[PDB]
Amino acid sequence: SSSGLVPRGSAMGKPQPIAAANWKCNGGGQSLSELIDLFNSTSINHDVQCVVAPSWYMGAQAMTKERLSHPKFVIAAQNAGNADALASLKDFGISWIVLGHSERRAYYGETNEIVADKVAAAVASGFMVIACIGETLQERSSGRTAVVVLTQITAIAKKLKKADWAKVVIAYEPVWAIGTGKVATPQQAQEAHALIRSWVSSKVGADVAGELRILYGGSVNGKNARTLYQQRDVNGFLVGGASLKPEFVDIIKATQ
Amino acid sequence: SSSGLVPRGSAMGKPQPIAAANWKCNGGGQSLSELIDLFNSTSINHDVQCVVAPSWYMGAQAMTKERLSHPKFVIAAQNAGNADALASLKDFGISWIVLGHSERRAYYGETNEIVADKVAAAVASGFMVIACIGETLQERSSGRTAVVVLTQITAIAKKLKKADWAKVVIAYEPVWAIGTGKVATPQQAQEAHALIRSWVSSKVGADVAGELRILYGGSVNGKNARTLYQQRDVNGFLVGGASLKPEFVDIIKATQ
Ligand SMILES: Cc1ncc(C[n+]2csc(CCOP(=O)(O)O)c2C)c(N)n1
Ligand SMILES: Cc1ncc(C[n+]2csc(CCOP(=O)(O)O)c2C)c(N)n1
Repeated sequence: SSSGLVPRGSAMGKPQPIAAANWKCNGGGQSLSELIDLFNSTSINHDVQCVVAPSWYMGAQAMTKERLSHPKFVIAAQNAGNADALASLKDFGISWIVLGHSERRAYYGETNEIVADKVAAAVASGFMVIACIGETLQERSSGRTAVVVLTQITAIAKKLKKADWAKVVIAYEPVWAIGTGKVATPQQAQEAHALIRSWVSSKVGADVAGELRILYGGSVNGKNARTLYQQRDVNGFLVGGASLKPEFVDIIKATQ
Repeated sequence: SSSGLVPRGSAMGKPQPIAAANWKCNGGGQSLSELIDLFNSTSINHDVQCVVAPSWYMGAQAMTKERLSHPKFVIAAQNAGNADALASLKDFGISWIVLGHSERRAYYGETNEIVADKVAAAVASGFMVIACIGETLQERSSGRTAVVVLTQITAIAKKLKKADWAKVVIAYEPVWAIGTGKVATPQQAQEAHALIRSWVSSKVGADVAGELRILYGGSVNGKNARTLYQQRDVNGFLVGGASLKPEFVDIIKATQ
């Protein structure tokens, strides 16, 4: 009861996009300062939630908490943590967390149970959690992706009640795309994201599933972001390498 | 009752050196493979325990567990973890862990209590733990080092019984030396290490204190390692950047 005079122009839809930067690996306290100068000097007119994930390493989070002021940016913790670690995070007004592969993989092989526990402990303390799931290249080559991907989100979901999903973001980031220059095709991304959503729709709720954001991560850059975002089931990006460059702004723009 | 015919030639002494490589930041599954080819092809004749800490990231730990065979090398986990994470580590025959700054600092400011808990949980599952302590540049400039350093190890110690120290290694790595090219002078290192040992001697036992290894970490490379190791209270090195280069071999040799 709220369309125009004429059909369409689209079947979506689409929750609000996120564009997340993970600065886990950078030792340039200076250029980072400059980056967030760029970010601040940057007019983002559409509805997108931008996230920056600094390390303690070098300037990093201290610099960011101080010098980043843009209204569409929040700061997230990387991993985290103990119950003390969460209590500490609250104290410093950090309310987002990125969880995923380190956690699943740090301890020599698929500890999804740890991912699930961490996501839930976090949601339980009121955090927004970006949860990452993805196959390895081996699992991809052997056509195990669908099984692996579902296994991972089933784990995360087991520890959550329907209402927790309000605070959950999913990042689909295949391990073979991380730092490798091998990004998923828009068709791959769409496929996996669609799979994930169909799972959430069925097992949690269609209500929840349409509101859920599933970000794509893995070798996203200025070039490939738009075509990727075009996909029906992509709601933004988890970005590592290119997040440390002025092109992150372009990754953000692609999210419109 | 076991000297030669003639005094000296030294007042030490000195427990067995460690030379630890932390590969937290490297995306070159190929060159790493080559590195450990170099490490394997490398004859280390003296008593030194070499440690390599791979990430899950890229090839990394999978590659290392497979391809590293040298008898004087063990593999350590980076951080870790949950009780599941430790249980997982045991399963894969990983028996060493590096804990420190991420842990103390990940959650926006000095969570030493987390470091202590983690070190003890680890020692309790039978792990060798390399525990890192260090001031920030601010704390250094303002002459707060002694207070900060002691605060940190006092925390670690609180959760340990005298016999746990058998499994504890201390890494003194000032945060201002990490990835910054600003390494401690041999005199700084000696000072801090000496402080730490005097603390352990007094509060834990002189017995324990002389057997304890305190490694120096922070911008160690082929050039500076020897002069550093020469110091009475330095028992080796925690090495990040230069550990990813053929010069790590030289850092190892310096430990003789
Ligand atoms: C707790 C935790 N720590 C780290 C990670 C890994 N990680 C998070 S951001 C990013 C995306 C960009 O890579 P690229 O350089 O290709 O843009 C990667 C692959 C995780 N999933 N969970
Ligand atoms: C759990 C945990 N994760 C990470 C760290 C940091 N970190 C460990 S190895 C290394 C030494 C070489 O730096 P450089 O590049 O100067 O040789 C640094 C500074 C810690 N203390 N605890």
